[PDB]
Amino acid sequence: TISFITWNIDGLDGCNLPERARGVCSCLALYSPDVVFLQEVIPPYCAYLKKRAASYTIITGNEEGYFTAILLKKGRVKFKSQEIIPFPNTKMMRNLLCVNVSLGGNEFCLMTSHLESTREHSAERIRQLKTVLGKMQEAPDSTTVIFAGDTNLRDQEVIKCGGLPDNVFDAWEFLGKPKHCQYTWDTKANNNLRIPAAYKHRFDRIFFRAGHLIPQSLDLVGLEKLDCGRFPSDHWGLLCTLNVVL
Ligand SMILES: Nc1ncnc2c1ncn2[C@H]1C[C@H](O)[C@@H](COP(=O)(O)O)O1
Ligand SMILES: [Mg+2]
Repeated sequence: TISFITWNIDGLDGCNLPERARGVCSCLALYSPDVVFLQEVIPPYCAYLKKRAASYTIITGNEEGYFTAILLKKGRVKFKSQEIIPFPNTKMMRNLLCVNVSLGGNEFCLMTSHLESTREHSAERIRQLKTVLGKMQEAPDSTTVIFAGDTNLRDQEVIKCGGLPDNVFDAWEFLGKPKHCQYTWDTKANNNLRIPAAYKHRFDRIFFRAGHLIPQSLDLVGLEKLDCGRFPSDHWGLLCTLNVVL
């Protein structure tokens, strides 16, 4: 059983950022995942993870502005190589971060990305998804491909893209679409962005390809308000546990 968390930690919001970074690390410590996929990370935040979550090796998708990051549990996940695929037409520094690792006796290709945000950038977001899905298919058959990140997908844009390739599955859909963790971005239960209206979306998703391995559980994390009266982020974390068939 391997476990991981994907989480957009809202590094772009400056308010209570130090205290919220404490909240994220507190959360990570409780679940102690093998891998962590992060989005909207910024340099000072990165420096903080380096000394507060020192049990993880940190691979960042950039070193300026904001970027993604993949954290690997020292002693359980071994780093092999990394690759950063650019999005030529991104206007928000977005890209595809790939890290090859060994976890147990199995080879994995770990992928994360923060696809273009907002509704008006649907077109570019779809082109970026095609790139990602395409990259998942190129990996050798020997390795297991796991993608987890902030996709910003909505209004069923997955169809325009052409649908998932026949060998790739959405973890949430695979488990039968559990309602308790359907929405990872909810302004009705989350007040960080100060929004009077109620919006619920499944922006954060997990794609994988095999029936070598299958998902076992999916849960939301970071549900506890902090002292400052705000959540660690406007996004909920997403904790997934995949099992391996032997
Ligand atoms: N600049 C701006 N104006 C309009 N609405 C915005 C803006 N930035 C983010 N958002 C909204 C749109 C997304 O659905 C949500 C999460 O973005 P995410 O990138 O997934 O954190 O936040
Ligand atoms: Mg954001």
